[PDB]
Amino acid sequence: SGYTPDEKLRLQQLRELRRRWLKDQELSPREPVLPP
Amino acid sequence: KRLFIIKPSGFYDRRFLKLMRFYILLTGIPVAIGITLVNVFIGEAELADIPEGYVPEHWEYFKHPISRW
Ligand SMILES: CCCCCCCCCCCCCCCCCC(=O)OC[C@H](COP(=O)([O-])OCC(O)COP(=O)([O-])OC[C@@H](COC(=O)CCCCCCCCCCCCCCCCC)OC(=O)CCCCCCCCCCCCCCCCC)OC(=O)CCCCCCCCCCCCCCCCC
Repeated sequence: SGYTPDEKLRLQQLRELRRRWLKDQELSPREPVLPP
Repeated sequence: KRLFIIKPSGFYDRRFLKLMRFYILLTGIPVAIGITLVNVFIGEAELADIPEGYVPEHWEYFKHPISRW
């Protein structure tokens, strides 16, 4: 029952990568640089 | 927090719409102004009887100035 160690490890690695990707989607305070 | 929203490129559709509007208006605003000026200052002809012995020109059988022209 439950995850095998391989499945668990792959889930942790994918989770770390996905959380990094979601963090990178955040906008810095100047991102909408509107031209004049 | 404010997040980036992934969308397709909206630049090209907007550019096309602006170009089409520009050209249509560029030729159609003078046409509308000319139509209004003609209507205001050169009205429509008034129907009248043919005077005796007179042979009207063919364009004289219509009433709107643009149609007559
Ligand atoms: C945006 C682009 C994006 C892409 C989109 C795609 C675009 C594709 C376009 C393709 C090309 C198309 C070209 C087609 C050519 C057709 C032209 C044509 O035949 O014109 C016909 C027609 C003109 O007919 P006509 O044969 O020349 O006139 C015969 C008479 O001799 C005339 O009678 P008159 O002696 O009384 O003179 C009237 C005169 C003067 O009349 C007046 O001044 C009186 C008006 C009332 C004022 C009274 C009070 C206001 C003043 C009072 C205050 C000041 C006075 C006191 C001062 C102190 C103030 C207190 O005004 C006019 O001459 C008429 C206006 C001229 C319009 C011509 C249209 C040309 C368009 C071509 C360009 C196409 C592209 C569009 C771009 C155009 C620019 C935006 O033009 C009209 O459209 C008239 C329509 C308005 C009538 C009222 C509407 C009635 C509504 C009933 C339906 C209700 C249901 C709800 C729906 C309502 C929605 C509308």
